[PDB]
Amino acid sequence: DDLLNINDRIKQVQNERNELASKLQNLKQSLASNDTEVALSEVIAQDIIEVGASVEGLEQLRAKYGDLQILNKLEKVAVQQTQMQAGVDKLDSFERQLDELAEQPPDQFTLDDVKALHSKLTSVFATVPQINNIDSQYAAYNKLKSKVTGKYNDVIIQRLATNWSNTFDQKLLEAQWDTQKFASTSVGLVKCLRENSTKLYQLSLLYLPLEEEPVLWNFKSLANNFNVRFTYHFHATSSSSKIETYFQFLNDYLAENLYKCINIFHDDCNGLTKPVIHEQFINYVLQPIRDKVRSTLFQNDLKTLIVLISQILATDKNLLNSFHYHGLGLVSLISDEVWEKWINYEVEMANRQFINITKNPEDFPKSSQNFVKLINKIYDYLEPFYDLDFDLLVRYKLMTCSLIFMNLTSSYLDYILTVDSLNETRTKEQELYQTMAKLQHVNFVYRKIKSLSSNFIFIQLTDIVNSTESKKYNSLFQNVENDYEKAMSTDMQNSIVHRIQKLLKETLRNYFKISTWSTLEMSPSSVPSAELVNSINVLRRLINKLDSMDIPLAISLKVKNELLNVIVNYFTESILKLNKFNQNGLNQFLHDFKSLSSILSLPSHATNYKCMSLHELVKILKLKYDPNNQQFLNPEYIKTGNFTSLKEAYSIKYLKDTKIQDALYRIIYGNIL
Repeated sequence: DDLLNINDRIKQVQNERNELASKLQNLKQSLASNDTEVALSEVIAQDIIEVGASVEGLEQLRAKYGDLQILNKLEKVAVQQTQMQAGVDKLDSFERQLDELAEQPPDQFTLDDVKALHSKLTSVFATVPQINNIDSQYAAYNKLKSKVTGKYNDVIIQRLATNWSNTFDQKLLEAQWDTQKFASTSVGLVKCLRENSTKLYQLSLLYLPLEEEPVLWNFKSLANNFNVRFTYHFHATSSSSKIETYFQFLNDYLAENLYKCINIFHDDCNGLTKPVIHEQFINYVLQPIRDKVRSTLFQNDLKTLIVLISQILATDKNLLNSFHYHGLGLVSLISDEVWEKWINYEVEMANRQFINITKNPEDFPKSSQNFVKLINKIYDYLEPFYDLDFDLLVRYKLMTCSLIFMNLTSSYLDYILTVDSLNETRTKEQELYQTMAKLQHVNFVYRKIKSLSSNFIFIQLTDIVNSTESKKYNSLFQNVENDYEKAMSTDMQNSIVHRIQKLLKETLRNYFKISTWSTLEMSPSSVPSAELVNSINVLRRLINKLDSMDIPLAISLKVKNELLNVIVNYFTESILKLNKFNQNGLNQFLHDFKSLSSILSLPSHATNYKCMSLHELVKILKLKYDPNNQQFLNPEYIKTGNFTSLKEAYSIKYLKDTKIQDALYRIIYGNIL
């Protein structure tokens, strides 16, 4: 029955004995290891284990076995716990005292009574030494500290403050101090007044901020008369056109009271400096306004949100210069969540507009213009934002970049890479021009970005991003700038080249069929082969279009160069290699070649490898018409493979040896009549 229980407790004890046993062994082994000094015995180790969590204990274990470097490493840890636990004990005794004072009505307290409580609470906080042992028994103490601090500010600082603040703004209404009806000559009042603002100001400062700024009740009261008047007069909801009326009453109110206050309540000896009052008074007089706006805001449209924010910004810079107030403008009225809604609604606005200027093929020809115009419009709008200095909303400044300018920009590169404004039916040439047009479009928007990146606003936002995450970007536009660069440098540039090559090939159909090459005898004003005339016209035409496009110089040149190589390959393989030539025809060739390739209009005396090699090749072929050197035409020399006599003789610097041999061979085998 109960013996079953007893049978079990026996088994328990037999186990618990073993646990405590081996746990005590593993421990002794730990005190050994953590003892680099090697001064521990068995008896001492045991004594440590008997009285080794108490500071008083460890101390006596020093009165005995001297100053062991392991006892220290324990006592430090010991004292650090005995206090932290002493802290929690004090806090708890305080929570209680508060809980009971939460009953005592706010009138029965004195500035002192509060002062005492504040000293006593900071005194407790000072007991506990700040240690950085990740989540020690610390986390517990910390939660408690925070909790009692909370109660202290609520039940003591706030209750008392609201109360005295009310009693104090009653005297401020009666004394109607912010009007000419004020008995400034009384002098007895003036003292009672500032003595009250001070008494309240100092109580305000007894607020203890929570670990991981304070409300100035004396100022809440001073701005109350303005507040009563302001709320009554502006009864109806806050309108867009109304915000201006607010600041008007504000200016007038301040321009007539700002200094009355500065003089009536300044009590320097107690911290109430004139700059302070000048500063704070405006801060608190702005509150009743911040609330009207704040109120009307969220209880209003999204379309209005965008309007009401710019206006807030606008109106705020206006105050910055008016009374040169450095404090919080109305800027702070805009909640962190209200901002997030803005950027969203601002982004959707950008994308809406982007579409409107790119939704149809009719829009394509002026898209670059219109896109930069859109990018401008958006930045002008964001100018007031950006202008603001308090870094809190710096997170939204970076968003503004990425989700608007950056998206829109690459969103444009995408528009350009996937569009077609041409009719269902079209000509190869119309397509080439569209490509060239796209290159011009892309390069225009590319410049604008590059320009935009030299805007102080972004040079700094970048520095921020760069220090913030230890990276070294050249700009926040750097990626989209690479996107564009590549698009222009490969995608389009090659497209231009391939398309032109396609067009060119078509026009050479008849020039490829010429047979004359072996029978003509250039009888002297020469003219290019008749069948090459159309090719020259088209190419002249195509390149004129290219030179009229605002394309970067490096690309205009790569295209022209690539084309030159292509043209050279054509004449070398499709004409030279598949036909028999004779003195006269061999020059008609070079004339035709030059007549066509000189249209690319590359820089003069600028070397093109392939092009040079072609000339050198046509020269070595004329060796059949050169008596002074018709030595190099002996089968034995060709097969030899060493051409250093020829190279030097004909100044051949480009034609590779392999091609030089085939050249000769082409002569010897009679391909050159």
